[PDB]
This record gives sequence, structure tokens and C-alpha cells, in this order.
Amino acid sequence: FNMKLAINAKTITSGLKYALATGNWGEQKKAMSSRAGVSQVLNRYTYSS
Amino acid sequence: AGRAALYKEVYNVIASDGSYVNYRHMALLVDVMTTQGGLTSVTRHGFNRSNTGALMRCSFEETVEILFEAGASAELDDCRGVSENVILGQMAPIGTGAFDVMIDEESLVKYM
Amino acid sequence: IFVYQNNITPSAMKLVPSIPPATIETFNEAALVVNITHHELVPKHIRLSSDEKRELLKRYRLKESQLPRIQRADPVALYLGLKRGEVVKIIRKSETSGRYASYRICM
Amino acid sequence: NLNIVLTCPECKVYPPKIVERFSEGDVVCALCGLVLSDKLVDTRSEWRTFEASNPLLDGNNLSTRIGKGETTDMRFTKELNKAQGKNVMDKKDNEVQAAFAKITMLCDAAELPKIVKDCAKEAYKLCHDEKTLKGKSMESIMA
Amino acid sequence: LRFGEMERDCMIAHGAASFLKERLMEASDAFRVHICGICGLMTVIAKLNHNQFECKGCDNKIDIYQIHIPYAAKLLFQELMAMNITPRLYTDRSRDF
Amino acid sequence: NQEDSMIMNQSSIDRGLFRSLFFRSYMDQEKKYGMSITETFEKPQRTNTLRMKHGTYDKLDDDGLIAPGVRVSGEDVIIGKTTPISSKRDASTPLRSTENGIVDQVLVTTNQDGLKFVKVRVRTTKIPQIGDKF
Amino acid sequence: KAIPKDQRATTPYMTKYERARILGTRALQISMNAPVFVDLEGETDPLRIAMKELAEKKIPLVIRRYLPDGSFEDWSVEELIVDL
Amino acid sequence: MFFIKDLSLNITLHPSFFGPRMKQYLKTKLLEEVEGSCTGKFGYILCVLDYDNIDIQRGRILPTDGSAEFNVKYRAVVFKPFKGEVVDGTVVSCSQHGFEVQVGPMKVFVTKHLMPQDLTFNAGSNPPSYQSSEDVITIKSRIRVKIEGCISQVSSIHAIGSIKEDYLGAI
Amino acid sequence: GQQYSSAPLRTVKEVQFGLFSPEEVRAISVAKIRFPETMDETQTRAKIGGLNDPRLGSIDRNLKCQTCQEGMNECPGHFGHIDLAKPVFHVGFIAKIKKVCECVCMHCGKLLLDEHNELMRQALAIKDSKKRFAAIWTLCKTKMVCETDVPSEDDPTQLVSRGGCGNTQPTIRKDGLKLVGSWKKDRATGDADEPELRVLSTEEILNIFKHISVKDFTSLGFNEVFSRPEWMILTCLPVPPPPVRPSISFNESQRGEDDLTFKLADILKANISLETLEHNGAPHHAIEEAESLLQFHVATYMDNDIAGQPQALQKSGRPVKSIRARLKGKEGRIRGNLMGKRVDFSARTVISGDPNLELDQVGVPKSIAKTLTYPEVVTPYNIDRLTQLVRNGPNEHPGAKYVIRDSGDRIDLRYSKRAGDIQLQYGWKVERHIMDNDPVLFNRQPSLHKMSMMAHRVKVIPYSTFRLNLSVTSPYNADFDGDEMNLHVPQSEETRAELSQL
Ligand SMILES: [Mg+2]
Ligand SMILES: [Zn+2]
Ligand SMILES: [Zn+2]
Ligand SMILES: [Zn+2]
Repeated sequence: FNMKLAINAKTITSGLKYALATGNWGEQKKAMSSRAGVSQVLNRYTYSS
Repeated sequence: AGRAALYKEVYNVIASDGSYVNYRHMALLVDVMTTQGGLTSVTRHGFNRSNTGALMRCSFEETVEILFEAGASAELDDCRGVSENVILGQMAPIGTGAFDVMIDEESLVKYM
Repeated sequence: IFVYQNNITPSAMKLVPSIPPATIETFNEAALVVNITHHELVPKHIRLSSDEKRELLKRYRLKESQLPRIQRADPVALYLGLKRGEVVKIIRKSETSGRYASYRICM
Repeated sequence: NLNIVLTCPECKVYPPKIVERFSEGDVVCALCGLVLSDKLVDTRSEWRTFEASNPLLDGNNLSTRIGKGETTDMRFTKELNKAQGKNVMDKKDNEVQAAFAKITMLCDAAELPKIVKDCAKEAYKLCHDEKTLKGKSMESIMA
Repeated sequence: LRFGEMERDCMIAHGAASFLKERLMEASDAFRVHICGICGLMTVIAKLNHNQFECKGCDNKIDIYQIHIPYAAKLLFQELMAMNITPRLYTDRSRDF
Repeated sequence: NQEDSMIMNQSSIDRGLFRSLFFRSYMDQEKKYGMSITETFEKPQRTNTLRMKHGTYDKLDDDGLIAPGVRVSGEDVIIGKTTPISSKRDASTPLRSTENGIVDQVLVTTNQDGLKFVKVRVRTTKIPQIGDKF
Repeated sequence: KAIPKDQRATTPYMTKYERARILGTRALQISMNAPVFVDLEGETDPLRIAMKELAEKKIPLVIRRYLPDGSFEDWSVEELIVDL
Repeated sequence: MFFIKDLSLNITLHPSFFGPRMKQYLKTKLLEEVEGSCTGKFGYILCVLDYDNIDIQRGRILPTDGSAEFNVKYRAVVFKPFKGEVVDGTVVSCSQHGFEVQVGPMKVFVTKHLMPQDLTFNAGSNPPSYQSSEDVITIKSRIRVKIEGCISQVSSIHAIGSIKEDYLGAI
Repeated sequence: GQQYSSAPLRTVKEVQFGLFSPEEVRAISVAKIRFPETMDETQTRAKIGGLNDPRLGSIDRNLKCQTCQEGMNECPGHFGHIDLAKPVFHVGFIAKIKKVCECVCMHCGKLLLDEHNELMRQALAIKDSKKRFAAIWTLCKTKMVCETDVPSEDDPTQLVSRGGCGNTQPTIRKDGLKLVGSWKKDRATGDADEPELRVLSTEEILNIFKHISVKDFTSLGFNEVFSRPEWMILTCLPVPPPPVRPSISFNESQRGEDDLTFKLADILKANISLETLEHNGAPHHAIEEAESLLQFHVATYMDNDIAGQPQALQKSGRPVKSIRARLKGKEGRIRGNLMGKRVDFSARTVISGDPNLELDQVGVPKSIAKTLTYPEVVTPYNIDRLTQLVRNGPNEHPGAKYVIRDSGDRIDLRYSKRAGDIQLQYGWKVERHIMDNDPVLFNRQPSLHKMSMMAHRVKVIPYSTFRLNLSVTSPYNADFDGDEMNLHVPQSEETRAELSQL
């Protein structure tokens, strides 16, 4: 029972990276209904913005 | 009386907002809903389900479910609607295109 | 015409179209208490003759399809005992022309 | 025989670039200064995620996998997930697919890079075919 | 820019029949097909160069016409066909009224 | 100044009233398409490169980038790229046609997996004009 | 079927649409180097030429006025009243 | 065969021609378009008959454009060949494959195989001929052919024909 | 341009809708379509004699389009066919098919009611093709027996014989793409209690439909020429050409196929599978299992948004764009490519007011005027002027962009080596810049008014905004808080007249 073969790191790593990036808060590249726009690019027009 | 009440009602909605629309406009709408013999609604159900052309009906709301039925009923669109000629990219039979223009060789040879 | 108080059994109603060319009409006494034709909103309907109709269609280059239609069951179509094919000439007042004549064919 | 050309016609040069233009299009020669068609084909405007597909082994299609909240799959999910699970038995469906799925599991676990991590798995699919003294062990050519 | 539905309406209201035709054809979409006179379909193998016409299946090398329609309609028609529906296009009438 | 429009002191505008800096950043990757096909950063030659941009490529140094400080303009080529397939098609990045300015800074890097990619900053100064909202 | 001249009943006056279309058509033809039926008193714009031809009723065109049934009444531009 | 057919052609005349020599130009353009013409439906439209009485009718002015359109009703002599028609003609070309026969406006070709067995190709002659035990068929010879079938080809009609059957061949 | 064809130019006067007879689908088709493979003659760069261009349409800037040639900007693209292993329902009719079965005898193919029933002869009388079918159904649905003898048109004692067959009619209900019947039965006068429960095969429904009398089916909606009911069930599949489902070849390891090309390949694969099953030892229940897979792929291809059924999905989790869905919405082919479309000779910018413009004029920015063009015909009247704008060229304001020769080919004044020494000829067209006093369509969207689109006189001016007279603000419903407006340029003397005159 080789440990490195057992636990797939990419599962949680890219699983969070997907949500945060795209914004479809759910698993994963097969998302719907998933809630899009949960994560979005921070407005940097003005400081108040 | 259905027509007269229907106009009265339409007129009120406009005049309540303190607006004026000339009679004829409201009259026409009221008449169109009427002519069939009852109260034909300005909905996918009412007008859009009449004997007009199939492409015309399909340009509003029911599109594909109208063209399948158009197929199995072997409909024939006489292309008199404005919708049809627009889909077809031809000069519509409206104002400027409501008549035809011909050269007369008689009058042509008369002026020279 | 048969003016009935409350009802006419479906047994009796089956004898209505049994004796043609003669025609039978059923009117519930309760409807007739008030003459609808007398109402503000109810304009003059006039039944046209076979010749008058023929002329209408000739004068406007019409097929019966192209005419506005009065429904057979219409309160006024009933009052006038209009038959399918029969045409009415409606004479209404106009805020536009004073008097406007429209026509309706029976359903 | 397929011959495709944009030769100006008036002053054949055989042949030169005619411009892609910026707005007008049609590639008018800087020679006869005429036209050729109307273009009307924007290649920059490819199908995004919003349909495009980048297949590396054969041709990808897909089936079923229903999940749209309209009417519940329940009975029908199992009707179709079983029915598509029967079909992946007709003509040696297993082999390439098993190899590429087991491939993405062994690499992901050691965190191998996708850009070239996937590149070598294309090499395996070229090595699994052809019959040159493989003495194939599955694990061996995987290394 | 988009000369959309509501803009079509204004043109129809104005009675600008030819201005509309232009917007929808010359100014956009406009395309030319060859159709068959028997089955009003876009079937015609126009080898317009050798001046050969043919609508095999009709065996019609004679009764053929050309029409100017918006390519999206040529598309729409091909689409309706793929879906087993026949939008037969005829250059003459048969109904009157 | 009727119907929500306003009049500006053109004299004040000259003195710096409401001017602003503007920086846009263009990016590009040198992608690797499998075992053999690799995009390249270089100045494309029009004889062996297909579908070139009508814009000019002269402002490119032989590494395929404009050096920072050069003034650019519409349709001009900031980043030269080719996607070899056979000799090679043109995959270059031109400046937006509706804009212009001077290149502010240009940086070269590799990413998480080590794909060469380059970021180009372009600076303009936007001086209050007519349809400008306030 | 075509209504006889003696039985024509449409307006003796030219419609806005008719006039706009005649002017459009003549101007188009004039612009495609068609023969001009009037003295161009220095005129160069084909619409201003068209206007001039219609002003003197020297336009050799006829309006085929279709009726909803399919029949029609033909009217000469020379004979149509231009009160517009 | 060779028919007289009543036909009509729509012509679209530009306003510049709305002068007195209008009918003259119409009758002319008609002849340019129709005469010489070869259709599948009607065959070769050879000669327009009764010039002096060509019915021009009233030309309808085409609305957005200036031009008038007339349906010029006329009458002409046509030649429409048929399968089964026996025709007389002069040989034109002759090769190892057969020989073409000119029948008025059209050429009818006879295959080496659609002739009797006795008639054989002779390359060693000026011009190349077909030789029977009794007959000799070459470029000037007159032949009676049975049309086997026609092909409506653009601006012409061509046909295949036999001289194998009884009462056919050289004349 | 687009080359000349000797074919007569005509206008479309009537559109005759109908269904495709499989005979016709086969007859039109220019290719068999045998393989779910796109192109790639196994790792190659040419189309496979199997799916897209087996003999079919042409793409990729290459003529090869089966003798037809021409290539892309002329070829409409011609259809292929696919021969289906077993009949399948066309998803759209599925219900009209059901209703037709409900009206006719599922054994002899004869109308359950006729001239003998009074209510029937009455409904049969209905002139409207749809209303009569509607009425015929509500009557015939209820009838669960094909009658041999019915009471005479006078006496109910001596029953007159109509058509034969005594068979009991099933109670049909749909089980999504499948039609299943429930036959009333008899067994000791009662039964059902527990009836005969069987699914009606496409083939059996097809056969009954084939036997429906021309007079009978004509009383139902159907037309003997253009739409026989037998043509609703799909037996042959018209395959659309690449134009309807474009492909794109990016970079030798990237290639994009259209969702339809995917959906087709599934239909094919499912077909090839079921064909092998029937040919081999037919395991009955393993075949009908493969049939209702084929049924799904064909059905989901025309419509993917089906109620009750699972959607066909495309790897990325997104559902396949069916044909229905391309026509459907606003942004569909109808609402968004035909009834409204984007156009050339259009221009848009921020509007601003001007007390110095005349009511009917419009301030046009120099740049906008220098882009928008009017095609003017070279004529004795304009020849000299036009030659000057040509000389002026594309960069100077009153200049020109193109010269259109009689020959059809376009001269680009921006690049032509002869842009200087260009000598005009009567009849040529000079595509010149928009100039002061040209009529142009000005519009402010929404456009709920005829006054929301009005014709203005051009006035070329500096600065990037469209300037309008203040009193013309109200009809458009514009202000200068950041509003933009649309400008359309007529291209014909006719079109211009329309604007200026109406
Ligand atoms: Mg505003
Ligand atoms: Zn055909
Ligand atoms: Zn083709
Ligand atoms: Zn029966």
C-alpha cells in the first residue's frame, strides 16, 4: 500500500484552484448547478472601488 | 360591446398616466383582438395561433414547435407577411413595395 | 322559440334539430328579463339578405374568410336568430367619423 | 483534383501574399489591386468554454451523464448509466481508455506536470501499438 | 452593428421597403442559390462555368432558377431539411386570393 | 452644456486638469503542442511566414519584443510569435488598433511548469476630450 | 386580372410611397446612365434630375396598384396629381 | 418533325430606350436573344416568323428601378429531335469510333458498333472512311440514321444513332 | 464577388412545408456516411470517405467539392444520408404519431369512426386542416374497437358492414421516446383486470401508417404528396453538410468539431452497433436495449432539452447544442440572424448636443466619415469630381477607399500601385467617403418609435462625438450623460430617396 499512489494531491489542490478561478463554486470542470460568480476578480479602478 | 369595453379599458390605462394616444391606434388593436369573433389575446396562444404564414408565427415565441407542426400539416406560406420577406431577404410588400413600377414604351417614345 | 324557466332535459333537447327545414330556438326566461340590445355599448346590428351579402362581398372583393365574424352563440346573434353564413351590418357611432359601418359573418 | 488559389488573375505572379487587411478584407493584390471573394472568416473567434474539443487519442464523443435539475434522473439515470455501461463492451473499448485513466492516476499522485506529463502518455499510445520487441509488462513502458 | 428586430419595425412603420431589403441583404447576409422547379429544394448541382445545371433525383437538367436570399435563410432551410422538414421554394403561385 | 453636457476650460486642461495615465498590459505564451510542435518568440520573416499582420514588425528586436521606450501606434506588432506547422503561421500580438502610446516595461518569465511567457506594458496619457464623462 | 382605365377607382393623387419610389427609381436609372427626358438646367445630382423630370411629368413610368384580391389598376406618373 | 411553335419572351428595357424606336429595339433584342437559341424544352429556335406582327403588348414599369418589362409574344420554326426519328444527313467527321452526321442544326453520331458488321474502319484513306463489301462511307457521304437517343447539352442537342437496322445506311 | 450563373433569377413566392420521405432523403444525398470518423485517414490531413465529405461539402480553402467545385464562397453544401438500423421516433412528433395511432386501427389501418357516425361526419366536414384533425381525434381516441358492422344510416336493427377487422385497440401512453399499449382484453367478459402490456415497435406503427388510406390520412392533417404520416418516423437520416456544422483545424494537436458532428458520430456508433446485433444472433432484449440508445442519440440531436429524458452532455459538463436550440431563443437563427442582424455601413459613438447644427443635420466625426462609404456610379455628371476624390485617396477627408470596375474586381486605393494613375470609366463605381449632406439613418436604441430612427443630413465635423440639434433630443429620447447612437449609411440612389423622402 504505497502512500504516494494512494493519496492524490491534485484532487484538493486543483479542486480548490478551479472554484476560486472560474467561480462555479462546486466540483469541478463538470459544474451545473454550481453558483457562478462566488469568486471574482477584485475591482482596482479606484481605492474606494 | 366586448370591443367598446376593451377600448374603454385600454384608453383608461393610457389616460390614467396622463398620456394621449390618438383613437385609431387603440381602435386598431381593439379591432384585431375582436374580428375573430371573440377575445383573441396578444400572446403566443392568441394571435400567433391564427391562419397567417408559418414563418411569421415562428418569429414570435414558439419557433420550432411551430415549424414541426408546419411540416406535418404541410402548410403553405403565401409570403404576404412582412416577416416572410424579411427572412427571405426580399423587398417586403409594405409602403414603397405595396405597388409595382413599369416603363411604358408608349410614353417613353412620346418624350424625346 | 321555446322560453323555459329553469331547464330543458337532454331527452327533450335531442328533439330540437329533428324537424327541418323548420328551426327551433331555446331561450332561458332569466336572460330575457333585460333586453341586452338596449344597452349603451350594444350597436345596431342588421341582418343582410342573400343578395345584400353577395353584393357586400362583390363590392369589397371578399371571400367569406376575410369578413369579421360574429359568433353563432353571440348574445345579439341569438337575439336575431342568425344562422351560419348570415351577415350582420353593424352601425356604430364614431368619435372619428360620426357613423361607422362594420360587417360580421355568422359562425 | 483540389487546386485552391488566390492568384490575382490580371497580373499572375505565382505567387504573392495579398494582405489579410484589417477591416475591408478580401485580400486585394498590391499588384493588380483587385479583389478575391469577401473573406468573412474570423479564425480568432474560436469556441470558448462559454463546441470545441482537443482530442489526443482517436475522437471524443461522450454519452448520457444527466444532471439537469428539471426532472429527476433517479429511475432514468440508472436506465441510461447501465445502458451506456453495457455498450463499452462491444469492440475492445477497454485498453486505450484504461491506459489513459490509470496514467493520470499514477502521475497525479507524484504530482507530475500536465503539459509534458500528458505528452509522455501520448508516447505510450504510440508504443502500445507497433510490435517491436516490447516484452510488454505495462509497468515497464509506464516508466 | 446590429440592425435588430425593433429597427426592422421602425423601417416597416416608415414604409422604407427598399431601405430594409438593403439592410438585410446588400448590407449584410445576401447570398445566391440555385433551386429546382419541381421540388423547390436547394438540390441543384450548379456547375456554373460549364453551364451545367442538374437536380438528380428530379432528373431535371432544364427547369432550374436562381434566387437571392440571406445566407442565414439558406442555412435555416438546410437546417430544417436535416431535421426531415421540406421548405420547398417556388417561384410562381398556385392559390390566388 | 444642455441636457447633461458640460463645458471645460481648455486652458485648465492644458495646465493638467483631469489628465490621467493609462497602462494596458499585453500578455503572450510560448506554448508547447505535444512532442514536436512549439511556438517561438522571434521576428517573423514575411517570405516563410503565412498570414502576416499588415502592421509593421520593424520595432521588434530579434528576441521578438519591442524594447521599452519605443513609441508604438495602431496595428503595430508588440510581440512576435509563430506556431510552426509543416513553413510557419504568424501568431503575433498587435497593439489594439484604436489605441497608441509608448511601451512602459517588458518582462520575460517562466511559469509554474516553465513555459516562457512575456508581459508588455503600454503607457498613454489621456487628456480630457469631448465625449469624456465626469 | 387588370382593371380597365374607365373603371379605375384608386386615388387620382400620387401616394407619398409612390412618389418616393418613382424619385428613387428614376434617380437610380439616371445614375446608371439612363436617358434623361428633361433639360438639365445645369443639374448633376440624379435625385435633383428625377425631381425635375417629375416636376414636368416627363417620367415614362407606370404604377401598377395591386388590390388585396390580386387585381390592379395601372396609373401613369403623367396622370397622377402631385399635391405632396 | 421541325415544328412551328408559339412562344413568349420577357424583355427588360432600360428607360433610355423609351423613345419612338422602342418597338424596333424590342423586336431586335427579341431576335438577338431567341434566334439561334437551343433549349431542351423546345429544341433549336431557328427562325422567328412574321416579324411585322410580333406582339409587344404594354410594358409594366418595374417599381424601384426605372425599366419596363414586356412579354413579347411571338411564333417561330423549331427543330426538336427525338429517339426513334429517322433522319437523313451528311457525314462530317469519321474515326475509328464511328461517324458524325449533320442533320440541320445538330450532329448525330454513329458508333462502329451501331453499324453492320461488314462495314469496317479504313484509316489508310484521305479522308478516313468506313468500308463495306459494296459501300464506302466518308466525309461527304449522305446517310439515313435512326436516332437511338438525345442529350440536351447547353447551346445544342446531340444524339447517338444506328444504321444497323433495315432501310438505313448510305443513300 | 460571386460568379455569374445563367440560371433565371426569381423571387420566392410560396414556401411549401412538409416532411422528408425517406425515399427522397436517400435521393438527394450525395454520400453514404458510414464511419464515425471525422477526417484523418488514420493520422493524416484529409477528409475520410465516411463522415464530413465522404463525397460531401467542401471546406478549408480548397475547391474539391465533387465536380461542383466552386469552394466555400459559392458551394451551398450538399447533404449526405445515414441508413438507420431500425425505425426511431422523430422527437417532435412523437405526439402526432401517438395521436394518429389513437385515431386508426393498430391492425388494419382504418379510421376507428367514419361517415356512419354523425358526430364524425360533422367533424370530418371541418374545412380547417388542423381543427378537423383535432376534432377527429377527441372522437376516435375513445373508440377502442375496429368495427365490422355498424347501425345503418336509418335503422339500428339491420346493421350495415363497413370495413372489416374486429380487433381491440390499445390504450397508448408514452414512456419517453417509447409508445406502450394496454389492450382492453375479454377473458370471461371482465378482463382487464390485468391487460396485455406491450410496447409498440416503430416498425409496426410504420406498417399501420403505410396502410392508412389516402382518403383517411387526408381527413387527418396529412397530404398524399408532401406529407404522408408514414414520413414522421425516421428511417433515413439527412446528414447536414459542414456549413451547418463547421470544423476548425487549429494547430495539428488542436482541432474543433461542431457539437452536431459529435452527436452524429454517436448516432452512427449506436447505429453500427445495433446493425451488428440484428445481423448476429438477436438476443431480443439486448437489441431493444441498443435500439432505445439509438432512439436517444437521434432524438437528442434534434432536441437536447427534452422533458423527462437526460441531456446528452459534452465532456466539459455542458449540454450538446441540439438543432432545436440553435433556432429557438432570441439570439436564435430566427430572432437573431434573420429578424435582426448586425450590419456593415453602420457606426456608433457618444452623442453630444449642438446649438449650431440645423434640426435635420448630424455631426459626423471625420474618422467615422473616412470609414463609411457610398458606392457612386461613374457618370458624365460626377466623373471629374469622383476622379478627384479617388486622387485624394483613403486618408484625406473628401477622398475615396475603392474603385469597382465593370469586370467585378475591387481596386483598393490604399495599396494599388495604380491608385494615382487610375483612369475611371462610365459605369464603374467609386466607393467614396460619406460627405456633408448625404442622407443617413440615425438611431437611438431601444427604438419603440418610428421617430427613434430618422434621416439626417451629414455634417462632417472634428472631435469623436455624434452631434445632434437639441430639439431632436425628445423623439430619440436622448441626453448627453453618456448615451451612444447608431448611424446607418444607404448604398443606393433608391435607398437614399427612401430616407430623404419618407
Ligand atoms: Mg442618458
Ligand atoms: Zn428537384
Ligand atoms: Zn458543391
Ligand atoms: Zn381494423
